[PDB]
Amino acid sequence: YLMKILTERGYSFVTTAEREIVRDIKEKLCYVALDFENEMATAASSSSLEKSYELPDGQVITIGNERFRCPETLFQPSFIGMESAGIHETTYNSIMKCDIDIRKDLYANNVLSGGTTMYPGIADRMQKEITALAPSTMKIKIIAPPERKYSVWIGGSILASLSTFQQMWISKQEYDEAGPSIVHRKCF
Amino acid sequence: TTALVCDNGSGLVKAGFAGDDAPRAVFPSIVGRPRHQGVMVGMGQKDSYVGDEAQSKRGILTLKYPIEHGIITNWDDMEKIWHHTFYNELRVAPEEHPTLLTEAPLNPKANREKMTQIMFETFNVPAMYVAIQAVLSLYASGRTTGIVLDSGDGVTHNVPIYEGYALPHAIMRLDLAGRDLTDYLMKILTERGYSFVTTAEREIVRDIKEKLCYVALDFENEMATAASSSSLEKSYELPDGQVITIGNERFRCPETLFQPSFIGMESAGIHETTYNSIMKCDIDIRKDLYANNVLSGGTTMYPGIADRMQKEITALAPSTMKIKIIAPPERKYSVWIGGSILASLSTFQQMWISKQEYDEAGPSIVHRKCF
Amino acid sequence: DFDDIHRKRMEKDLNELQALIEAHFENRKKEEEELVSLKDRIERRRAERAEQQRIRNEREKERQNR
Amino acid sequence: SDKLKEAETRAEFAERSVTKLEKSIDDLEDELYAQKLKYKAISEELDHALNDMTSI
Amino acid sequence: SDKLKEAETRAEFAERSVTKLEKSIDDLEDELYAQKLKYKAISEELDHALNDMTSI
Ligand SMILES: Nc1ncnc2c1ncn2[C@@H]1O[C@H](COP(=O)(O)OP(=O)(O)O)[C@@H](O)[C@H]1O
Ligand SMILES: [Mg+2]
Repeated sequence: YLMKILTERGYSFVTTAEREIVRDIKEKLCYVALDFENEMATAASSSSLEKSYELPDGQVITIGNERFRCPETLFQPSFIGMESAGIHETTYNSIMKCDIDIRKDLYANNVLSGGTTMYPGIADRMQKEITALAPSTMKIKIIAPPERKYSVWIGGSILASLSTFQQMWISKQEYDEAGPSIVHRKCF
Repeated sequence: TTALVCDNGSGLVKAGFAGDDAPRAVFPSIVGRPRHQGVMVGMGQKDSYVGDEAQSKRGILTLKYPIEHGIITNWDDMEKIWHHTFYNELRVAPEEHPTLLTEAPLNPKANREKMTQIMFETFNVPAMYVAIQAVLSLYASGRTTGIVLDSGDGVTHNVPIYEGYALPHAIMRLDLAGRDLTDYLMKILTERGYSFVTTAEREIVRDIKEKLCYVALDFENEMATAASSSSLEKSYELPDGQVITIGNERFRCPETLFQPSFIGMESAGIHETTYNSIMKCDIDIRKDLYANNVLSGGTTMYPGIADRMQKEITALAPSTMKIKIIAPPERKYSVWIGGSILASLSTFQQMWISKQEYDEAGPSIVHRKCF
Repeated sequence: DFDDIHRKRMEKDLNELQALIEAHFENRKKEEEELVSLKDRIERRRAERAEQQRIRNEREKERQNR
Repeated sequence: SDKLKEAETRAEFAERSVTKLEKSIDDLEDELYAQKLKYKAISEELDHALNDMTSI
Repeated sequence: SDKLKEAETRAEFAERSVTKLEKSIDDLEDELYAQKLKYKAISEELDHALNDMTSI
């Protein structure tokens, strides 16, 4: 989507190699707006947002309100034509499917992970959205550790280092006896 | 040594050493196995949380009471509850302490015999004695006569006693109690939009019933008032927010006690089974029973029941007799206080069922002279 | 029997009420006024912190502005 | 050049974020104090009531 | 190199400030919410007392 909206200024990236350049632009410049309409209004009047970036050959480019419009797709998947609701509302729906007595704990211990949750300013936008959706009494807290990108792998290391886990591996003789369908069995 | 005054009950197990004022440990009697799968390894997840521990993890458990209506329907769970009560809530090994269980009137024999067999074989107590739950509540009031209505959570029974001589032909046991009121409240809450279905949410409905419901002095006037004004609508905050507003469901839930036709039961209310229990007694002790009507049990804690019941009985009874309803503030633990008093008596010290006696006659000893 | 009801009721009928009134009085006195005074004190310290933050932020923005 | 651009940019984001955090902190603290003072006023209402109850 | 060193140090200081501010905010939030629940409970028991007075 960023590669598609950059074409509104004149920069055309098409080759599968230039997708990497657009990815670098997204990583280094884009950020999630706290309030979308106010940012759209501000970027359309002033010019305090236009940040420039140097391509791998020169010819610097200037990104205007494409900065916070690219990652806004997360909270409004209608931008890329997807029907579903944003990541701010699928979390609330996932909570509401849970039982009525563990909703407070889930509200208080919302965890972020994965690479794409590294946008500057997402841990505040998501908290604001959920606080808008959730009942006013519950406390909404969003855990955003600085080591977000490698969180899954750190957890994997911890799990593999446990003594209690040492007998859950799928030993080779077990695979030889039941075939590849062993993974769906007790050894999950 | 000291005696253990346990009181199984149905809904709250109350226990403590004999000779005190209040039970040492009071906790719901529920045993809930987890129902989901569980992915964290080494979390130390047990296979069954009993007692007050399962009222905190109830979000992922399936709580199930081991005592339905006085009788015990699931003996393994009841054994687990007793083991927890002895070892973790009191921390006294049962090998060195007599026990005094309590049992509702008119219960199946096999229940009592199995109870004594468990207490003598598994826990291996020195001596145990089973007492009727109403005589103790009469002990606690310091009376010696009177007709006691012990409306627990499992079963409501009404034992009349005069001068210490119980009248076995006048016991009126009715199976409407707090649990049926919880179910009926959960069923009438659906008329506003709030649906509670899970066995965990039954606890939430029970809390609503305890904190909000009250017994109306006159039913029709309250139904008319709640349908015009809005001075009754009291709100309550669920365990996650989304406050709810209870309208005329407040006094309609406990009204089932006086009109058991609401939940489809045929019998007459607790206001008329007491009068019937009195009228079965002899003609010369009816005045004393009229004057010493005793209330006990948890479910008789509704705000405003000691006046509604008195009004109803005064309507039924002859105009000359004086109707008085004893409602001590310590109603909930009245049975256990009476149990402590009875276990602390010197005259009672030779009525225990000693273990050698059980070894000679088997579990059927309980029906014999040692009652 | 029925003669210990006096000696277990009349006692707490007055002693318990008086003792609980004493407890409420002492707890209110200890709690409410001290809490309001301490919150006012912390508010004044917070305002002073706000002034220090404003001064430092302004001087650093003045120097660093290039 | 890339390093220092990154550092200054993320630092500016940090400064704006932390200032927003400070506004949040002050608002929360002051609201807490206001609520606590309302509670203590209620407590002194109850304490006047208890002084009446000194009737017992 | 000089600009890089100064920028990095400024960044790290601001970052640690950010973390500490978040922790303080969390703790004050827990206490304020506990006070809020206390207030709701006191008001509710007060109303129950009022209804008890209505009864008697
Ligand atoms: N304060 C209260 N107000 C209204 N109902 C209550 C109150 N306390 C307990 N109950 C009801 O009484 C039941 C507890 O009764 P209890 O006397 O413990 O039964 P048991 O005879 O088995 O011990 C609870 O299930 C609840 O429904
Ligand atoms: Mg009972």
